[PDB]
Amino acid sequence: FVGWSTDWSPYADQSIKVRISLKSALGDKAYEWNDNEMYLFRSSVAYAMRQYFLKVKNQMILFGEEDVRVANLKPRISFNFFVTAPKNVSDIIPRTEVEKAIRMSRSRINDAFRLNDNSLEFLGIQPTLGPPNQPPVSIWLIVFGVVMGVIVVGIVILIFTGIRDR
Amino acid sequence: SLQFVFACISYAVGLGNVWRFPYLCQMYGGGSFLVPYIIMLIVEGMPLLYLELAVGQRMRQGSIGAWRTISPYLSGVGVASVVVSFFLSMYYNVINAWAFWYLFHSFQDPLPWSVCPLNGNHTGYDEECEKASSTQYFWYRKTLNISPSLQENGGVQWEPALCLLLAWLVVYLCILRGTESTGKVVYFTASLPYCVLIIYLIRGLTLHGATNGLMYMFTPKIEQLANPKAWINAATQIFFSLGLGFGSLIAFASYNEPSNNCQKHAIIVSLINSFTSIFASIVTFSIYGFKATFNYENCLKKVSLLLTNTFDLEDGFLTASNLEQVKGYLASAYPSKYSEMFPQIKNCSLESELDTAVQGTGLAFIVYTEAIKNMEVSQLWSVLYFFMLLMLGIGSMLGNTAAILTPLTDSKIISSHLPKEAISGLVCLVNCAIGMVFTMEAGNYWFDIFNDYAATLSLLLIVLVETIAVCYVYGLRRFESDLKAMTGRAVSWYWKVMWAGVSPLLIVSLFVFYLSDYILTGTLKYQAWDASQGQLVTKDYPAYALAVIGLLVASSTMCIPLAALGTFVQRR
Ligand SMILES: *[C@@H]1O[C@H](CO)[C@@H](O[C@@H]2O[C@H](CO)[C@@H](O[C@@H]3O[C@H](CO)[C@@H](O)[C@H](O)[C@@H]3O)[C@H](O)[C@H]2NC(C)=O)[C@H](O)[C@H]1NC(C)=O
Ligand SMILES: *[C@@H]1O[C@H](CO)[C@@H](O)[C@H](O)[C@H]1NC(C)=O
Ligand SMILES: *[C@@H]1O[C@H](CO)[C@@H](O)[C@H](O)[C@H]1NC(C)=O
Ligand SMILES: *[C@H]1O[C@H](CO)[C@@H](O)[C@H](O)[C@H]1NC(C)=O
Repeated sequence: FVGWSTDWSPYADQSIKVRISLKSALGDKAYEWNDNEMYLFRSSVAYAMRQYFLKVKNQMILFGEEDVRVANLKPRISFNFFVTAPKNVSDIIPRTEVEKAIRMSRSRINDAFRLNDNSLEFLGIQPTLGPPNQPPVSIWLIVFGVVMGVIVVGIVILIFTGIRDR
Repeated sequence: SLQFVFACISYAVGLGNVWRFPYLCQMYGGGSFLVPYIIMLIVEGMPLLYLELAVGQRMRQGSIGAWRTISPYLSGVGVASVVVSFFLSMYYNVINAWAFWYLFHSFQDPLPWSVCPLNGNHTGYDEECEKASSTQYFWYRKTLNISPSLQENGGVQWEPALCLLLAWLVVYLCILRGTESTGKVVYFTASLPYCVLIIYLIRGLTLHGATNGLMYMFTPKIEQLANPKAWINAATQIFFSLGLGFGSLIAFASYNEPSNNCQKHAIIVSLINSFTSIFASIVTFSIYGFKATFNYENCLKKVSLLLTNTFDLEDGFLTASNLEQVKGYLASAYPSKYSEMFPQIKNCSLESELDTAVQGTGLAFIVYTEAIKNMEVSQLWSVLYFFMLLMLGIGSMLGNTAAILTPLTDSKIISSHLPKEAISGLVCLVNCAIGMVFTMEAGNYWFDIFNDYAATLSLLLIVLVETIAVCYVYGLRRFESDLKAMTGRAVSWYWKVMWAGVSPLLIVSLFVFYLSDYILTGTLKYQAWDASQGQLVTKDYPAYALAVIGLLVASSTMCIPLAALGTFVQRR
């Protein structure tokens, strides 16, 4: 194929895309997304990577804020980030491990920016709302049974009284 | 005293004008249906109601007895007055069952219509519960389990069947127990619905974007105002709400004193019924406008989110008030990207939503459940409203069943063969067996059919026969003289003109218009649920359903002429 495309990049395969909607989640009193917020986000990602590598693989890897490389920043606050080795640029953590790390500690990142799973979308990490607990058997069935029983008792006693009277 | 006023309110206020009227109003555009109803009230409601009350008071007999005394070869019309009522008892109590259902699922903190079920991954929501509202999904799937088409119908659903059986047992218990204590019950069972409606009106008026529904319901769109179907539905609805044709009014009037005032009673009953229907429509359409506004805002928010995601704009840059301008700017910037998703963009407006937000036979249930889910203590208001609706339905069914059983009670041959109490049980069992059809997967379609035609033509024909017999057979002058002798203050010329040549002519003209419209269109279709689109789609009626509806109408219409022919043969 003669030519080239201006979209492919060597780090595009291992990149995770983050889209942030501060205004929708917070309405007013919404902070601006300057470079300090980006630094805080990179630090949170590095902390999550440290937690995953410590509590799952039992390996002490000293990640840093400079190991979370960010590209394609947009006014939407939508970018692509990927995590490299602590001092080995040629080594990029596979996207599966990064996704598992984010799933493990997404709550901390969500609370760091006061966002809830809808204004902080990782585009590949789908949160779980939680199973809905059910009543023991059925409240409606118990109420229906009680009502039917009392109605039947009333019908029977009224019929018996009417028969006895006549 | 106030006891008479409360009794009149109880007789005027029923489940009919509270439940059926909002659904008809929403179906026929709102105002374009509201205007004829007021027009059909001062023309057909008060005059015919006063005529029926006067006939019942003067004849001092039951419906069958009165229409036999008026004319022998006409007596069979009284039999028709039962048959139509029987058809009502075929399906009306089913509504009560639904109330029971919505009552029974009202003792849970996670109300079933409040939160959509999970898809299975515990990560999202059901496609049907996402495209449609939670209340709509609960009504059409977890309550009715309706089939997409009438052709495919499943077995008898057990839970609705049990609810219907419980409703019939409650009706039978009320029949056996309550015979004269209603005077005390009038002190409480006549004012509670008004309080509930006041509370729900307050809640609706406290909701954002509720005035849109009120504007829609009061807007008389002339484009759909000329539809004869709206006039026919308004006429049959007011006749059903006032109880005309059923013969219960005649039976009640036969039990009053000869000097009891009837014109004031009829006018008060008609006006109270109309006012209650208007108030219920106001509240229901306020909540409906709230739903339409919510859906419109949700659609705009989804469109804006899609555009922001696919064009990478700021979170607050794109708003509803400046949507089309940004769309034009995007089209002018790079039309390739805009056209790559142009079919995905959806055009949603308030008018389209208000036309098709919520519709069907269960409009009241869905609308009031939506109102309940946005309350503070949802369970309390839900229980109160559902208990009020159940009480109204129980009262209406008690009236209908008493009207049905009165000719059977008066039957000396039947009374001498079986106990009087066992007749009520047999009638309840037969009605439950017949109405178990509505508990199937496609039972909602049959319920709609029997709510659209089992009382549309029958009531009109019965009223026409009654008014013709009163005006021309017995003689208007003789009837006026009898009424003047009974109570004095003979009927004013307005009532005489209405009974002579206004109401019958209007009924005949409306029937002719409806028949001509049906013949010309020839496309009588029914709404059917579509889970794929999460909406309602019009589908042509099948041959068997049309035949069943025709038979149901024809039996009631021909009950009187067949007996007339039999009487003529007996005389000859
Ligand atoms: C930084 O990370 C990269 C991985 O992304 C490391 O490269 C890996 O280095 C090891 C050690 O040489 C390679 O193993 C060797 O591979 C050759 C290939 O022929 C094989 O003949 C040897 O027997 C041995 O198995 C490994 O293949 C290589 N992986 C990649 C993807 O290049 C690199 O060493 C890291 N740098 C530091 C300083 O740790
Ligand atoms: C749920 O999981 C199944 C697993 O096969 C998947 O096919 C489906 O897309 C998932 N649901 C959603 C909404 O992604
Ligand atoms: C919306 O309006 C445009 C404007 O012509 C039209 O092309 C399109 O079919 C309409 N419907 C949708 C769903 O986009
Ligand atoms: C959803 O489920 C996953 C695993 O099934 C769990 O880690 C996560 O905490 C759940 N989310 C809740 C319960 O909010």
